[PDB]
Amino acid sequence: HLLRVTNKKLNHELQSIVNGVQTLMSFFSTPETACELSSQPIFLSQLLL
Amino acid sequence: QNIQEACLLLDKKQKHIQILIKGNSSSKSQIRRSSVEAQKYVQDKLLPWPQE
Amino acid sequence: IQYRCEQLQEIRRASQREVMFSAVDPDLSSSTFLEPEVLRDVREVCKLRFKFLRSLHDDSISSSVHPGKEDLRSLSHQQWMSMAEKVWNTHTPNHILAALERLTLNSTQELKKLQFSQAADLSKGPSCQLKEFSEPITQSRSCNESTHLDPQET
Repeated sequence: HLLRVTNKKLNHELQSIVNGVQTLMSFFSTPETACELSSQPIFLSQLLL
Repeated sequence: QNIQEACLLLDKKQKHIQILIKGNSSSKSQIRRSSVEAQKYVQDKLLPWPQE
Repeated sequence: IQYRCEQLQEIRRASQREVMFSAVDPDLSSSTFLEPEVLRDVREVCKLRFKFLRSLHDDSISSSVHPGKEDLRSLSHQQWMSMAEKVWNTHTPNHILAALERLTLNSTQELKKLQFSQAADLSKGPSCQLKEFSEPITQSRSCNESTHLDPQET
């Protein structure tokens, strides 16, 4: 039962790393391929000079 | 003699204006390259990691 | 990972704040409009770098290569790098760019004012009406005896 709880914790941390990195990468995507959401540029490389 | 020294000063300042104009044109070109380099690093190196 | 997502989300929320910059009408006197913090900080970083560039230019025209000026230049460059990096960490890239656009607009209006002020002097024929050029600056009243011919004799 302890091992089955530890397995659920491990699977939750594995899924949280996956979701955490997908969220992290959403900040780096260019606004042309993203739909109409107000993707205000975060990086200097995303601003039109 | 002061009129001659002032002419030489005018020529030195004129050469420096030419150097600055050329330097600013180069800097404008370098800012454009740095923007493309940063975007290319994000596309080629960062965006693939979620699949792995 | 979570800490990095929070940091980038804070920069995104900071980017969404619209920075109002005040209209540059030239005849409107002194009024109390507060300058945006980004415009002040970008202006001071650009002004520190301008003073550094000017010091390099004045030293290239004055053939007095005084050797004790290199250490002071390295310190001025490190002080600029630290302030510029502080500005890039305190303010959003959008606000820094908009502050630079405003600074470029101000510099373009200063040049146009200088063009209009010199054109009005050429159309007056030689009648010497020495009217009221009023304000500026200097007269450091100290100096000694010397005979200098008041040379605005026509």
